[PDB]
Amino acid sequence: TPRRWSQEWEVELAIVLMAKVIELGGVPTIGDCAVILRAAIRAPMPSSFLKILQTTHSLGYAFGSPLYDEIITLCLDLGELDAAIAIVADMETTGITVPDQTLDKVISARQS
Amino acid sequence: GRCELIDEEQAFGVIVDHANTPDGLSRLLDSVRELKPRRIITVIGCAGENERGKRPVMTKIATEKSDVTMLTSDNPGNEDPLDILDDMLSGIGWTMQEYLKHGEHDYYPPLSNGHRLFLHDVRRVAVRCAVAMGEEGDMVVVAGKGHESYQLEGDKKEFYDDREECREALQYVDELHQAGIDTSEFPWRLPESH
Amino acid sequence: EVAYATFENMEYGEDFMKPDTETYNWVIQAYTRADSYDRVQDVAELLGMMVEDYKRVQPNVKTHALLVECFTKYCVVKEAIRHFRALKNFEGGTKVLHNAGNFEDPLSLYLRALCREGRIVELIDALDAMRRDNQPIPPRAMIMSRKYRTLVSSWIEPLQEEAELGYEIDYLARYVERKRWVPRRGKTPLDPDAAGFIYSNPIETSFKQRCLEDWKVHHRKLLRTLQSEGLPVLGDASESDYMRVMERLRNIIKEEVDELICRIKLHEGDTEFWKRRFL
Amino acid sequence: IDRYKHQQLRIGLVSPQQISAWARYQMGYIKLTCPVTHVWYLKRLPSYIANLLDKPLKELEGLVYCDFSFARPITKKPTFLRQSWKYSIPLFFTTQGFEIFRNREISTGAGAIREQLADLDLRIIIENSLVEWKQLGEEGPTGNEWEDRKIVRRKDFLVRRMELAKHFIRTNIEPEWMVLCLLPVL
Amino acid sequence: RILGIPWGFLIGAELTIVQSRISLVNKIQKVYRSQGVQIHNRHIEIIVRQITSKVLVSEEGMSNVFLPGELIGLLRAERTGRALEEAICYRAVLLGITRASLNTQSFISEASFQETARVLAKAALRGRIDWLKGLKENVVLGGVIPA
Amino acid sequence: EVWALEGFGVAHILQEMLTYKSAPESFRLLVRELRSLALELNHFLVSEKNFQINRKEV
Repeated sequence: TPRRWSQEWEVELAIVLMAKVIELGGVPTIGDCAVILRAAIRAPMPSSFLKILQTTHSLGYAFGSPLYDEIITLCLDLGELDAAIAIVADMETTGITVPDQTLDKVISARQS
Repeated sequence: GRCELIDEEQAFGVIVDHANTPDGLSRLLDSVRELKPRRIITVIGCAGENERGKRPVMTKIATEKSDVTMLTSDNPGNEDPLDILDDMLSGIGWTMQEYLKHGEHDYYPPLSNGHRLFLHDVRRVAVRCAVAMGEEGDMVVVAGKGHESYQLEGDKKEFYDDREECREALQYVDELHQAGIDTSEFPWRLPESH
Repeated sequence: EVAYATFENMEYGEDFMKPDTETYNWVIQAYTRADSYDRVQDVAELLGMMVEDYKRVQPNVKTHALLVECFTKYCVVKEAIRHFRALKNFEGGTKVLHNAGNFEDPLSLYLRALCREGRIVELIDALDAMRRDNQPIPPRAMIMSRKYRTLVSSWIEPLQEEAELGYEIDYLARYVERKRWVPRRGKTPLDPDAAGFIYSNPIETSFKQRCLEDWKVHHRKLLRTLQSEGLPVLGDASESDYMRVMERLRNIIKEEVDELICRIKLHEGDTEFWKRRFL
Repeated sequence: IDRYKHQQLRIGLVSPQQISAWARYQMGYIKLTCPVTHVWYLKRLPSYIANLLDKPLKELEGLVYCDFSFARPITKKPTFLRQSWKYSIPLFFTTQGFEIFRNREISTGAGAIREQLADLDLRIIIENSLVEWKQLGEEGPTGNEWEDRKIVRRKDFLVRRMELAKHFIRTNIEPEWMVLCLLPVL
Repeated sequence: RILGIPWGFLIGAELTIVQSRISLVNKIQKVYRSQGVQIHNRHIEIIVRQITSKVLVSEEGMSNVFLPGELIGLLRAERTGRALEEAICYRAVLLGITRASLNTQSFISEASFQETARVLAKAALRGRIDWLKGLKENVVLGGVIPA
Repeated sequence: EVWALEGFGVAHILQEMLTYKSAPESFRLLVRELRSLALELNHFLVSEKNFQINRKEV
């Protein structure tokens, strides 16, 4: 019996395939990373964001700040504050700017 | 000259200009927008074989600054006019195939800003359709030549002028609406088409 | 034809001149690289003859590689995946199928076929097989549309619409790259550079669409079995349950009943069932 | 062991280039003023040109056997335009442009067949025909014999169209040669 | 139904074709025998081998290998049914004499027999290759007869 | 008679009777009339030694 499609399964397979292609010396584009990111955002899944951003940053890309705003606001809507601050720390160690109008959510992620 | 008004009676402005580069057309659309037209229609074209880079850039101008724009041939030389149009369309992520498919789908969609983008290789028809797009208080800019009396298209340069193509046309373009040719969008909605 | 004439000389000759595995390889290569006509039926005939020779001929690496070449140059991917899944077991099989990157590139054509047909659960297996061989991705596999998508994402549900990148696209910079997209008057060449196939690449289908199609096809086969075997394929059920489950199948093609659908078996695989039905 | 005598015959439609190349001793040609359909491919059923274009045979007969019919625009080039305005447009347009675009926008006679057939995307024909055959196969059989046999004839038509287009994309010939522009002379 | 899609078509063709061969050899030779005009079966069996040579791919046999309505030899159908999973399906056909010709690959043997314009039209659209073998298609070309 | 001669396999007599006793010029006529119907009846033979596609004189 074939497994039914799911957005989570599609994203997990996309991440695995992107890892394999990176191993094999391919180069995913900024567009491919943005599409995998958007597919993760279309699922209610937080854990994919860490992998996708770590990968795309290791490829040397950067998304524009509105995508990080979308990510962090969705992560807060999920309540995944530890994932949000991890993504922020990974941006900071990548050297990607996190403007204050996006960092306010991350300082307020230490309300408790 | 510059911003050269069609010296004929018209319900909406039509002006003709030499602007054939981004530097010319940017200041052209600035000047015409300062008049606050109800809508602006832009016709523009690029010579062939020369200054490749500018071709999509002027598109990026027009498609952001002109509520309608109508790309067409001008002096394409040995380059196919459709190649020039595809180079222009690349500036907003359309290919020639997107345009032609939407042609077969009878509906050229609006751009991300809600403006519309059209083309035709035959400059005479493109410019006269553009002036046929006009409504009371609209404006049209047709740019690229100003005073060049010829098309350098293919093996030859052949007699043609934008102004003398438009001047008399502004007095019979209303016969389109009299004959029921609904020009409110570029795939003209002729009620029976028969 | 000039190769098949020698093959027909051998296959109907004395035992000392009967085809071996290499003879089949060379004639399959002759057909799969023919210039001017469709050879799929001939390649399938030759394969069937090779299977008919099972007492004498067994396949090798090059045989499976040539068959994957055939079943991917022509859009026959449901058989290509099977021959590649056999090729996996031979070391350097993907090197052979890469064929040093000439005669187009059968490995790249295969990866593209799996991409556009959304067979990603096979595509990751092809990539792992290449990894085991240390075969790199050919550049020919990373072809993109004018919307920059690769096999890494071109099967994710928005097939040809790019995601938001957080900024406007730098169209004026991407123009610097000629690959104009004007559709020419009809002729043998192709406009999309992905279409190195004989007829054309597979129709662009998402992983969702491919999964949904496979689900439909599986349930349609289950319904065909249910309506051919009859109620005894459930056994301890009512004909009312049989009618209900037929309606459920027909619906999902277009609760206990799902457990009944779990109980109906299929025997598409091992012939040991059919080789007993025949008795 | 076998002496491997190999020889083969190929029959095929001839290009107009070959027609110009004609020039039991000699051959000649006529410069046709208008394209002309090959009667074996328009008329003699099943209509092969109709099987390519997916038009009813009555429509292709209309376009050249009837005294009045009109083609839609030809697919590969921009067009906008689609009483009858027959005179009016040659007033709204100069004839120097009108005669350039009109045949692109609307045409009649076998030239319409020639141009539409040369514009034909023989591959998207395969994709569309497979998609429609799949649709007609997943659609359930009807209880009406006339509708059922119509569906079956449609499936058969799509299969014939796939076969013809597949051969035209896998042979060194072109479908627009089904309409002649030069006629040979004995 | 009984043998399923991998084998039911193949053995159904086999049983149909062998039954047909037996029936045709009987019904044909019974005439000659009852008329007393004796003939050896090996002459009838070549004709009956041609009449029963093909099968047709049905609609459920739609594939990228074979299209529906395509006529393929029984050996081709058996071998591809063993080899491929590509939705192969076929049914035996009793190709009458006047349809075994006009389905004989050497297009000259078709055109010089009957329906000449229709044969030539199809074959020219198909760009068909008559790889010259057999006799009827060789005497037109004034050859040495591949026999 | 063609059927009988080719039944005997006596095919050089058949060739004589059908060609030089009166490609053969009648096959030239056949190809020329089809070529006049705008069909290229094209005759090739393949070199067994060199695979060269020699076009026959037609």
